Amino acid sequence: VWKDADTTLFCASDAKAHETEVHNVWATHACVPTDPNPQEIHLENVTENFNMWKNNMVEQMQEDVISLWDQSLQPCVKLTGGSVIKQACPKISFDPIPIHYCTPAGYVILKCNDKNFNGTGPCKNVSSVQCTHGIKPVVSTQLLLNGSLAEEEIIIRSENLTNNAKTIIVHLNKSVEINCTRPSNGDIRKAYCEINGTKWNKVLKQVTEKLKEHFNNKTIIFQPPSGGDLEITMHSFNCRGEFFYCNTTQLFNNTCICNGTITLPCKIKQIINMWQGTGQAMYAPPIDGKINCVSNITGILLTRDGGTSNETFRPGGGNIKDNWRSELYKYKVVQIE
Amino acid sequence: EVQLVESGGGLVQPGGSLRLSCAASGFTFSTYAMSWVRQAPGKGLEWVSSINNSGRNTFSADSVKGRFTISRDNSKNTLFLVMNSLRAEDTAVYYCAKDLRLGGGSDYWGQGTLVTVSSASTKGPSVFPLAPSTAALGCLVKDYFPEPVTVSWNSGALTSGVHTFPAVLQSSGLYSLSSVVTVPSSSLGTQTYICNVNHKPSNTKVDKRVEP
Amino acid sequence: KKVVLGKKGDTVELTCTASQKKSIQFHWKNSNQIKILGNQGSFLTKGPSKLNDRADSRRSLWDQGNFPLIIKNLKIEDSDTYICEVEDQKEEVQLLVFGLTANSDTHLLQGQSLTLTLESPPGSSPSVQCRSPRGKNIQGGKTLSVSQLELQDSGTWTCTVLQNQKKVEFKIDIVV
Amino acid sequence: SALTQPASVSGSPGQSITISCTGTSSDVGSYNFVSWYQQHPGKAPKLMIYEVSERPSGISNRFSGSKSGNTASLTISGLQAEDEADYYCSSYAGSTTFRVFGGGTKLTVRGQPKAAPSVTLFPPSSEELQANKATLVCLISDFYPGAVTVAWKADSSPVKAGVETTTPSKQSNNKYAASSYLSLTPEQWKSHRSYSCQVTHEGSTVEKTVAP
Ligand SMILES: *[C@@H]1O[C@H](CO)[C@@H](O)[C@H](O)[C@H]1NC(C)=O
Ligand SMILES: *[C@@H]1O[C@H](CO)[C@@H](O)[C@H](O)[C@H]1NC(C)=O
Ligand SMILES: *[C@@H]1O[C@H](CO)[C@@H](O)[C@H](O)[C@H]1NC(C)=O
Ligand SMILES: *[C@@H]1O[C@H](CO)[C@@H](O)[C@H](O)[C@H]1NC(C)=O
Ligand SMILES: *[C@@H]1O[C@H](CO)[C@@H](O)[C@H](O)[C@H]1NC(C)=O
Ligand SMILES: *[C@@H]1O[C@H](CO)[C@@H](O)[C@H](O)[C@H]1NC(C)=O
Ligand SMILES: *[C@@H]1O[C@H](CO)[C@@H](O)[C@H](O)[C@H]1NC(C)=O
Ligand SMILES: *[C@@H]1O[C@H](CO)[C@@H](O)[C@H](O)[C@H]1NC(C)=O
Ligand SMILES: *[C@@H]1O[C@H](CO)[C@@H](O)[C@H](O)[C@H]1NC(C)=O
Ligand SMILES: *[C@@H]1O[C@H](CO)[C@@H](O)[C@H](O)[C@H]1NC(C)=O
Repeated sequence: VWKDADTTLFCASDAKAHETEVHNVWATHACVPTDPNPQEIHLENVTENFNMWKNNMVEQMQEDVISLWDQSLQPCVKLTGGSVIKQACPKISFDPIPIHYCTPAGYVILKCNDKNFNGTGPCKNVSSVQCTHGIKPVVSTQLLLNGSLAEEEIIIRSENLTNNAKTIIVHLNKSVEINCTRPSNGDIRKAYCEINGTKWNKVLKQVTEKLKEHFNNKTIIFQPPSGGDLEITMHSFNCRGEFFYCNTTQLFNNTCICNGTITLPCKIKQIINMWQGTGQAMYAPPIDGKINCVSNITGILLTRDGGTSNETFRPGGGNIKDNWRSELYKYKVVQIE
Repeated sequence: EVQLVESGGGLVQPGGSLRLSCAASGFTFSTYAMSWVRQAPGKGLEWVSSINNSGRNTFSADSVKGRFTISRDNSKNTLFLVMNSLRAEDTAVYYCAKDLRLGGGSDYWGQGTLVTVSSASTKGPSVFPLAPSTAALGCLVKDYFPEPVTVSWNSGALTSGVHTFPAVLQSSGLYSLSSVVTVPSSSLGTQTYICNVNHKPSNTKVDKRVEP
Repeated sequence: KKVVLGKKGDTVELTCTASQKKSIQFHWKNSNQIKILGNQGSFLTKGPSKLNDRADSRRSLWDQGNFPLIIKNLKIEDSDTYICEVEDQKEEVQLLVFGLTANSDTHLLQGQSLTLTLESPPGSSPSVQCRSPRGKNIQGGKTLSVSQLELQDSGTWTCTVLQNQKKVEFKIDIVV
Repeated sequence: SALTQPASVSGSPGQSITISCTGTSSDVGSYNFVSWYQQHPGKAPKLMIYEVSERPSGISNRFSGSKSGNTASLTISGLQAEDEADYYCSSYAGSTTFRVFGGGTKLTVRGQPKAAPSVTLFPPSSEELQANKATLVCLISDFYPGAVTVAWKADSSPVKAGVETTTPSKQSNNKYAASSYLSLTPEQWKSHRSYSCQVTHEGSTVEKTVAP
C-alpha cells in the first residue's frame, strides 16, 4: 500500500520577502510559501511502524540549517584546516522562524498521533499530512528551546537507552520559561538567565520520576558535564546574533529534587567552535543595549554515565541532528507511486 | 546591477539534447531562487523550472518532467537547464530569471536564448539588393534557417527611415525577410547604401551595396 | 584482537577508522563501558573516565573518518581493552603499558649490582632481557640482576620487554 | 492558459485602463503572490507589480495591482504611448503546479489618425534572376490602422500561388508597415506584361505595378 522510501523534501514558511532578518532572507529563497489549507487524513484502522533514529528527514533539515547558518552568520574570521578567511562582520537581525518540511508528488508524510509514542515501534493512530508542523531551527545545547511539547506524559527518547553513549532526549509536557539578558550599559560580555525555580524543580522532579521508570527505580542523580568544549559543557545558544554560553550547575540541583528565581551566569563569546563542521569563528563584540531572549524550555538533552544503586545523568547536546529529531520523531516519509 | 546571460541554445534534432547555461553577475547569486521561463514564437510565457538558493530543491512543470533538469553552481554563478528528449513543441526562447522569492515573481530576466527543435539543415541566406524605387531601397534576405537574422545599414550609421520586417516562413521551410530604408532622393549617386546582414547560425555575414 | 604496547610516561595513539570518510558519531569506552571520549557533531565530549585529562583526539582527522584516542603520560593502570563504537562497529584494542625501574642506583661503584624491576599490569605475562654496553644479553624475569659490575658496564643498557610477540624498549644509562 | 486574461485591451492617452486576470481558488485565490509583467517587442519581460500590489523601485505609480477573489487586476492610469505592449499576469499555484501564467493581453494606445499605406513594389534583382530565381517585393508603409489585405495580379488575374505576407507591425514613427512577397521562376516573370501589388486599407485601395 505504500513503501518506506526516502525522497528530496522541500521546505515551506511564512517568511517575508521585505524582512532583513536572516532566517526570513534564507527561507524566502530556500522554501516555498505555506499552503493556506493544509489537509490531514486519518488512516482508519492502520498500524504502522516508525523509527525516529533512522529518518532521513533529519539529515535533510540538517543540511538546510547548515545552509542557513553558512549564509547568514558573518564572522570576522573563520578558521578551518589550511584556511584563515577574513571579512567584514556587521551585526545582523536574527530570530528563528518556523519552517515546515514537505513531500513532492508521489510521496506523503505519515504522522504518528499516539500521545505517548516514544519514537520507535508501532503507532496505532496514524494520519497523512503534506507538510510537518512549523519547526523553529533553533540551535542550542543542553536545553531544547521553543519547540513542541509532549501531549500527555513526559517522554524519554533514545536510540538505545542501554547504551550510555546514545543521547537521551527528554520531551517535556509543560514548558518552563528561561529569560536571558545582557543588560544595558559594565562588563559587556556578562549576562544571565533567570528561571522560576518552583516551576522548574517541579518539572525536573517529574523528569526524575519518569527516568526512574526506565531504570528500575534507582536513584537518579545529575552531575555537570564531565568535560569537552564550552559549547556543550555550557548551555549555548544564539540570542539576537550573539553567542551566549550559560552555566547550568544550578539548574540541575539534586537537593531541590530552592523556590526562588534561579540565576545562571552567562558570557557572550566572540571566539567560538562551529557546530556546522570543523573549525572556529570570531565575531565582533556585543551590540549595545539590552540583549534579551525569553525562550520556552520544551526539552532536555542528557547523557547517562552508566558503566550500584544510582544512575548519573549529565546535560548533553552538540549533535544538532538530535535537535531536529526532537521535533521530527513523529513523521516519516512513504512512497505511494 | 543584475545581469543574466543565457547560452547554449541553438538547433537540435527531435529526440536530442541541449544544455542551457545562464551566467549571473551583479548580485549574490547563491542567495536567490532562480527560474527558467520559456516563450514559443508568437505565444505566451510558460514557467519551466525553479531552483532554490542552495540548489537542494528543484521544481519543474509537468510538460517537461523527466526530460529537463535545473541545477546551479553557486561557486561559479551559473544556472543550468539540461534538456533531453526535445520535441517541436519545446521550440522557444528560454529566459533565465532571478526571483523575488521561491515561487514568487521574477524581478530580472535575461534576454533569452532561442532553442529550435528541428531536423532541417542550417542554411545561410542569399542577399539581394532592392534597387531605388522619396526613394525606397532595401535588401532582401532570402532562404535561411534557423532564425534569427540581423540587418543594419552603413554599419549602424544609418538609422532614420529604416524598417526591417519580421520573417516569412515559406512552404520550403526556409525563412525570408527584407529591410528597407527611405532616403532623400537627391542623395542617390552621392551616398552609397549598404545593408549589413548577419546570420549567426551559419556564420554568414554579408554587406551588400544597393545601387540604382 | 589487536594489542598495542606502550611505555610508562609515553603517549599512545589508538586508531579508529570508519568506512565512510567523513565526520560521524563515534565514542571510545573502556572494557567496563566507562566513556572516555567521543563527539557530539563537531564538538568534543570527554566522559567520566580516569583518563579524562590525559585523553584527546585529533579533530582535524575526523573529516577523513579517523577518530583516534590519544592517551598521554601513560600509567600502568591505563592497561585495558578499549572500544571504539562507530557505525555498526565496536572494534577493540588491548593496551598494555610497562615500566622499567632501576631498584639499584644508576651510579654505582665497581663490584656493585645493577637491579631492575619491570612494572606490568594484571593479565600480562612479560619478561625482560637487557643488553650491556659490551653487547652481552642477559635474561630476566620480572626483575633482572647483573652482579659484579665493571667499569666497562658504564653506558646505555638496552632492555627489551616482550609480550604477545610484541616488544617495547627501554634505555637506561648506568655510570660505574 | 491557466490564468485567463482578455486577448486585447485599448485606450487613449490619459485614460485609465484595467486588465483582468482570472485564476482559481488554488492559485490567485490562495496566495498574495501575483505578479504582472510588461513585454515590448523583441524584449524580455519586465516586472511591473509583485505580491498583488507592490511596485518595484523605478516603476511608475501609474501602474497598480489589486485582487478580488480569484481575479487579479492591473490598472494603468494616465495611459501613455509607451505603455503599448503585451502584459502577463502570474501567480504561485501551490507546490506541484508552482507558477502559472496568464495567456497575455495586448494593450494598444490609440490616438493617431487614419493614414493610407504608401506602397513600393520592387521587381526581381538581376542577381536573383541569374540565380534562376525571382521574387517581387511589396513594401507597405506608413499606414494606420494595422490591417491590410493584399492581392497580387499578373496582367489582370489574381495569382494566389507563391504569396507570402507578413502581419503588420509598428515602424519607428508608430505607423504600421507590412511586406508581401511573390515568388516565381524567371520564365513566368518574363512571360506576363505586368504584375501589380494591390493593397486594400479601410476599403480604399493602393496599387503599384511592374513590367519586365
Ligand atoms: C474500520 O474498522 C471497522 C471495524 O472495526 C470497519 O467498520 C471499517 O469499515 C474499517 N474502515 C476501513 C476504512 O476499512
Ligand atoms: C487520533 O489522534 C488525533 C490527534 O491526537 C485525535 O483527534 C483522534 O481523536 C485520535 N483518533 C483515534 C481513532 O484514536
Ligand atoms: C520504545 O517502545 C519500544 C516498544 O514499542 C520499546 O522497545 C523501546 O525500548 C521504547 N524506548 C524507550 C526509550 O522507552
Ligand atoms: C506530565 O507528565 C507526568 C508524567 O510523566 C504527569 O505526572 C504529569 O501529570 C503531566 N503533566 C501535565 C501538565 O500534563
Ligand atoms: C544497545 O546498547 C547495548 C549496550 O552498549 C549493546 O550491548 C546493544 O548491542 C545495543 N543494541 C542495539 C540494537 O544495537
Ligand atoms: C526578563 O528578565 C529581565 C531582567 O530581570 C526583566 O526585566 C524582564 O521583565 C523579564 N521578562 C520576563 C518576561 O520575565
Ligand atoms: C514561580 O512559579 C510559581 C508556580 O506557578 C508561581 O506561582 C510563582 O508566582 C512564581 N514566582 C515568581 C517569582 O513569579
Ligand atoms: C559552572 O559553574 C560551576 C559552579 O560555579 C563551576 O564550578 C563550574 O566549573 C562551571 N562550569 C563550567 C563549564 O564553566
Ligand atoms: C542547591 O539548592 C540548594 C537549596 O536552595 C542551595 O542551597 C544550594 O546552594 C544549591 N546548589 C548549587 C550547586 O547550585
Ligand atoms: C524563542 O522564541 C521567542 C518567541 O519568538 C524569541 O523571542 C526568543 O528569542 C526565542 N529564543 C531563541 C533562543 O531563539
